[PDB]
Amino acid sequence: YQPTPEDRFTFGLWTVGWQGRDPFGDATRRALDPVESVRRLAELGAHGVTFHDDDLIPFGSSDSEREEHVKRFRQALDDTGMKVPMATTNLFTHPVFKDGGFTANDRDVRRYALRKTIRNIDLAVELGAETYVAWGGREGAESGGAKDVRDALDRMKEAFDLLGEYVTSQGYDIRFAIEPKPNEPRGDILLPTVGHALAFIERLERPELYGVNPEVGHEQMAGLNFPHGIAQALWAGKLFHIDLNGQNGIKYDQDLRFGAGDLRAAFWLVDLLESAGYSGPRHFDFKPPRTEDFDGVWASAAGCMRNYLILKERAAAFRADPEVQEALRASRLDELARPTAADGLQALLDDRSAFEEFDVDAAAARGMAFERLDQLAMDHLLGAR
Amino acid sequence: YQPTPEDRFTFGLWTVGWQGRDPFGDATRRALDPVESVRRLAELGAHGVTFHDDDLIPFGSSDSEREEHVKRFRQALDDTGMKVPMATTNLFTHPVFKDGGFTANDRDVRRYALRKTIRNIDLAVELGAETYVAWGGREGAESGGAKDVRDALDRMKEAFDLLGEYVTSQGYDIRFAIEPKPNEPRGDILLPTVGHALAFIERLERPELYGVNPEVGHEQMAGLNFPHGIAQALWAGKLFHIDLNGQNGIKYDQDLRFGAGDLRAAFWLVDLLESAGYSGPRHFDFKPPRTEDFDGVWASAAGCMRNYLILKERAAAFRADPEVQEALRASRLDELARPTAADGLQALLDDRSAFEEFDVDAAAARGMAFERLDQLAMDHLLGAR
Amino acid sequence: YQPTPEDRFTFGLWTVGWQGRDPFGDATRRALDPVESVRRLAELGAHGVTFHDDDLIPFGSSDSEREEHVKRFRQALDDTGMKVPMATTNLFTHPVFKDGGFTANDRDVRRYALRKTIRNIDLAVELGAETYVAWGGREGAESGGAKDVRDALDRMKEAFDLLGEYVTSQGYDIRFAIEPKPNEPRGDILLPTVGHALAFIERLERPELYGVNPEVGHEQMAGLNFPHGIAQALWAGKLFHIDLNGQNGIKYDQDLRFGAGDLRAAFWLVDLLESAGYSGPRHFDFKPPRTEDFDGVWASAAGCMRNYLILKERAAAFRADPEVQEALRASRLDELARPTAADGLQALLDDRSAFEEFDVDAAAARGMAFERLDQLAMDHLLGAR
Amino acid sequence: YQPTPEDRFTFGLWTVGWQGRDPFGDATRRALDPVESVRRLAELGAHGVTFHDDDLIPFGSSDSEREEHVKRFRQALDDTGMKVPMATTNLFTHPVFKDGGFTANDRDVRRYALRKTIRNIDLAVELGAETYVAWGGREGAESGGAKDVRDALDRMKEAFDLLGEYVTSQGYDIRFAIEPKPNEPRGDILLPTVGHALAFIERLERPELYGVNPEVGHEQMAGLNFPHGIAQALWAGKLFHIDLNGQNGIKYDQDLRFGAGDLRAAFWLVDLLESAGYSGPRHFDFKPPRTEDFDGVWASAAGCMRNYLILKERAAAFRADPEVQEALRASRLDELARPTAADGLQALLDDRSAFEEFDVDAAAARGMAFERLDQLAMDHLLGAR
Ligand code: PRO
Ligand code: PRO
Ligand code: PRO
Ligand code: PRO
Ligand SMILES: [Mg+2]
Ligand SMILES: [Mg+2]
Ligand SMILES: [Mg+2]
Ligand SMILES: [Mg+2]
Ligand SMILES: [Mn+2]
Ligand SMILES: [Mn+2]
Ligand SMILES: [Mn+2]
Ligand SMILES: [Mn+2]
Repeated sequence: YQPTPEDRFTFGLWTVGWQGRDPFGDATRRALDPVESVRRLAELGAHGVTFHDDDLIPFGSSDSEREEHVKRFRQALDDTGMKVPMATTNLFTHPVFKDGGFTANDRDVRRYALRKTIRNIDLAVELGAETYVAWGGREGAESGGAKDVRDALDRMKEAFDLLGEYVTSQGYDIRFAIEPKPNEPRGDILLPTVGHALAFIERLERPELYGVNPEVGHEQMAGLNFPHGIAQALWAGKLFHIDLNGQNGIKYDQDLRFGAGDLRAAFWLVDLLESAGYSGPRHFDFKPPRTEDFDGVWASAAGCMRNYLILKERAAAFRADPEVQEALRASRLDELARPTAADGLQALLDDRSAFEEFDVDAAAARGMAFERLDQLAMDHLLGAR
Repeated sequence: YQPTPEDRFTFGLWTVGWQGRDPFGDATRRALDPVESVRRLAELGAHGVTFHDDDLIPFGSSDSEREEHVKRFRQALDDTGMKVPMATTNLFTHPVFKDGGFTANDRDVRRYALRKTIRNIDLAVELGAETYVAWGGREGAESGGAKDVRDALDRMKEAFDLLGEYVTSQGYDIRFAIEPKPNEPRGDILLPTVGHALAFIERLERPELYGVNPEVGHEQMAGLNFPHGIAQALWAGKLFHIDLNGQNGIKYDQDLRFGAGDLRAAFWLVDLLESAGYSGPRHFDFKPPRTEDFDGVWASAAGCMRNYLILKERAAAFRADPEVQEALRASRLDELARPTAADGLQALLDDRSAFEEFDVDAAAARGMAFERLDQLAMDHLLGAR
Repeated sequence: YQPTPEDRFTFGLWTVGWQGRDPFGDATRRALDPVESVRRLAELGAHGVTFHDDDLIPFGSSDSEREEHVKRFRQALDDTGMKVPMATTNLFTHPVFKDGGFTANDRDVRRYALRKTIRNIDLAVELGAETYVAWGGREGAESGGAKDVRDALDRMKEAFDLLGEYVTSQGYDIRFAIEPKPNEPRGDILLPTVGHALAFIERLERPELYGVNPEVGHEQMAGLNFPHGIAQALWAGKLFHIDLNGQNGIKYDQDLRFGAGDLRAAFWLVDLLESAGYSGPRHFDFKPPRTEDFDGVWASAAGCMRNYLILKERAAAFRADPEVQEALRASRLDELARPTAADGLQALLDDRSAFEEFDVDAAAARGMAFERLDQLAMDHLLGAR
Repeated sequence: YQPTPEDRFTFGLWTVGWQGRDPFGDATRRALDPVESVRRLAELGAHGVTFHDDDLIPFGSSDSEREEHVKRFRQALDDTGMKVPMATTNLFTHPVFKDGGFTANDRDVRRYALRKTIRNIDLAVELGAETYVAWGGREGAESGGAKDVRDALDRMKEAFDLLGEYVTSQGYDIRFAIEPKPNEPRGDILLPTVGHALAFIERLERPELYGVNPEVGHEQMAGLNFPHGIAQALWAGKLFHIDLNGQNGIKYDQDLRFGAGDLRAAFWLVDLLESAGYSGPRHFDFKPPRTEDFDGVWASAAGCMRNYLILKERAAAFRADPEVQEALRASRLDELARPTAADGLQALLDDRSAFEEFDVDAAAARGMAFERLDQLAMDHLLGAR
């Protein structure tokens, strides 16, 4: 289960570089130079790295400082063969964004948020990024009167439409991916789930430029089924990027390494991504727990990739097993994939077998055989076949 | 706070008619004749009632029995002046729907589900319903291999497209409203939130025919902010109907009377519906707790309406209070409603006040004054002004 | 991974006998004769069965009917070698218990609840049960004024004290196990967690007679860590019995087969029970999903036992692996088991190495190595060593 | 609704002094001098303040610096008439406590945690504190193998027993209050609820010295009913202190001002504290949201007290209303307070009215009238009587 760059595993600078500060704790690790992170990740078999503007260039840097930060980072990529498939903007850390970036009540802040974003889009394109993520972590409210949500969505659409106009004007090939989260740091965050983000995209001027960047932990913070949400995103042709990690149910955003948290959901996620032929980066947005030293940081990062590869093997074995294939037919997964009424509306209305002469009791008596199918899945996952 | 039919309050037959059976309990009340429910609800000041096919006509009824059930119900409506603004299909109770209706793995069940629905659409139109609700409570899974979600969404779209073709073919004016729920009775239900339902509608052949019917308790079962979800539905022009009740957070679907559960969320919901000019029914999908006798049933129903009217008064007082209006300006809710960049992209790029000469520290130092605004809201709600 | 009676696996009659009725659904399976359940479970390698009074003897049975039900059940036990290690009372199904049994507001209902319980204690002893479970599923409230909780706890203590007096008076060896659940069917249930039950027991007249019967799904409905709660119960010497199943986080009580739901929590639970030498029944309180026919029922039951045995193997391998033993020392699990201050208070106060000369920075810099340890655990669980 | 010191409202230095740092955000406010906080709080009508050691004396202070910090604080108390009824230790911020204080795997850290605590107990006594709180926020784990919970509870008991021995040895009158929280910052925290803490106390050497300090938001993070937990604490005679705030269900610890979050739970809490005659401080552990400037900080603090006083008035009016008193009798709250079987076990066994001649159907048919009672409560809360 050794990863290589061909596996497309990527990591945010802010992941392995997390110093361990939490709402009740000071840092437990020294800051990492992005150059060292790129080197260590490459050694582990990563394909690339991602960044917020402010991860790569400290906020408030002069043009000369900016140039040097980028130069060193560029050299690290060149030294290792690492890529930068995605980048994003920090519109959440600085106190100016305390009520949001794109949907701040203050109009001057909204305009600044757009300019900060546009600056980093140019840099992302320079470094070769194909996807530009937007996580509106500060868009939302703690109280009901503070944020008129219809007005906020008007502002959010205005912002994304302007970004689309910008990339079009420059002839950039980059596309946007909106990252939903239901809460934290705001009491409620706007576009809280994959569904809300997908719906919002449909109202944009150029919807083809926008997809979703769902995160395992985020959908799980709403108690939702992450593989189901990913399936709906795939169904809509909008899974532009994905963030992999672990989460134990409904609580603060844990950002455990992938495989941790809900292990079976991780299995079903990998099964879906591989079956569907998802071809984007397998990106980890995780935090090595603050209990760890740097050796533990790299161990945790390695574990992300290892767990993906183990689950990949087991899911493939599951789908390829003739006994499982038989069980899938027994449970009528084949029938689920057949149209309900390709014969058309009038034919359905005229079909007595669909109502007048439908034996409901006989149909009801037919077991779904889902438990046997699921125990085959369990046996494959655990290597107990 | 006395309701009258002008207030548009409606109730499902299955609400006040709930006999009190739960997953661990037998019935605590006798069944109600729909005729008596219509009379008692009218006496309380309700505007109308809604029904599943199987609430009004016992499953398996002959044509003669069906005719008599409808005749008696029609007479009750005529005797009281009650309306029927919405109807729906029961695609969840009968064991044949154990794996779903529209997305059952068994194709014969999917076809039957469509025929059962179509039959009741005709009846709904006959009784004057303007909205036809679909709650896919059995669409989903307890285990990962049982349901391929992309295939299931293909089947779900096929079903809704056929229903749209049907209403179009008959020249009916009725529109559809999809009701999301995240779980229960299935381990995970497809289209689990308002966002997922909105997104799905965009992929239908005739999206203009479909909106959402969100329920307070359902979105709260995912820990989501219900007023926020309703705002996004309104923003999309898709709030075709709404179900009002109460829920205490993340647990089984409680169906408490409206006002119970999250009281402040109820306040903000009423504030939003009234401000936006929502003009549809104020429908209660609640269950008087099984502790209650029939006197308690009608008391609980009356309380639904009373709480709506109290909250309406307090929200209106809040919005009309000059002190609140001043606080809203102090918190820049006015600025939130102004376009970010009506001057356009190039103007924004050329505007030094948006970046090069933006004083981020001065902006950051400006308090939002949200706590004072929220305490004014609290004071209005509690009648402590 | 074939179970035999030596493994002490037991099942409730109401588990495999669940007909599939849920809050939105009619039965999907015919009722099972307890005699057939005993036979089928024995064939699968079960050790025994458990019952509520009303599972074994239909409510309202005459003395002659009662005698025959017991006679047939006795014969099934004798035919199979099955045991009955635990029994319990149904104080939740009948509408008389709509506000509770032991803590019903109506005093006559409380007295009846006690008499019903006492009758079944006699039967449980006759059939050889060593543990008598009490799940107060109806003890609680949907609204704040309905239940004064201090008064309710007074009544709950009165009830349990009387039961203790009863078993003492008869010279029975049977002990009680209180089963916590946080909610469902009541909006909030009294003694909602293992902790609350443990605390309550300390106020009983004869606390030695009472322990807990925790259920995996129940603690998980509060988002709690089930292995942690079981550890506290063991620490207190109060794990008299346990109910095993699966649950996907915070929602309605799913009662999935053991191993389903939170797989890693199942692993850590088995690790703890085996390490601690828990010697009681491994009891499954689960429901085969209503999608299943009878073949699926027995498959689901078999899966409960299979998953326990797989996890047992993997946990044992984990603890026995010299590499894991080294990692445990690296993470100072050995130090966690050593007293903090066996030298005593004055020695600690006088020890400059504990404060005045404690190098906090050096201590802080020492990584815990928890991620490497956890990936070894993951590798063992998945059979990827 | 103007608070005065007689109302016993207290605030932590770290509450109004929170600079607004969160897991995704830098500070939005400057640090407050404890002297200014004491003055501003007194002006608002507070009774007193509380502190962690490190809130009052910056970590690493020399003896001379320590003396001056205390001197200035003492002068502020004297200038205002403010009291210090409670103090606590910071065993969570410094990286040395990354795996805990009292239950750190490293024994040297456990010993240091005890010495740090003991030092501050002396200071707390000097400043007049009657209660010493312990919140073990770092006691717990993110992964299963990292923490053997039985061993950890052994260490936790050792620590609390030593603290008890210490206060006894000094003749101090101060008592301890253990503050539960289910998670955050650790993935799972030990003693996660009021119940677990109560149970743990019973195993201490001198249980009379220890009670609980429950927090509204903390119990709600497990989805539990806070008034119910407070009732069990009162029932056990262990409510030594309480922390008041607001929380919107199951998510990160929000620390909203009291009254925010679950408003009806706040009502029922105040009703219980006032009815029971809780005589300790009404302490607020809240954070003014980081959106706020200093004016908003004091507004938020004032709102805590205002909401307590409004709810106090409404709860008192509810209990005093003859119509409510009649409704309480109708719902048999009086019967709930009467012993079930003061006649004794044998009398109950011999009482045919308790079983043989108990009319279960007649009892079952009696409605509880809980909905009418609850709407009276709603009407009182909203000032709609
Ligand atoms: O390449 C991709 O990522 C998508 C997934 C479905 C087919 N194409
Ligand atoms: O009539 C309605 O319901 C919608 C609400 C927004 C404006 N029109
Ligand atoms: O036999 C049992 O179940 C308990 C477990 C710890 C040691 N004895
Ligand atoms: O004074 C107190 O706080 C406790 C409350 C119940 C009676 N005494
Ligand atoms: Mg992310
Ligand atoms: Mg509904
Ligand atoms: Mg159980
Ligand atoms: Mg606190
Ligand atoms: Mn995250
Ligand atoms: Mn509902
Ligand atoms: Mn259960
Ligand atoms: Mn808190």
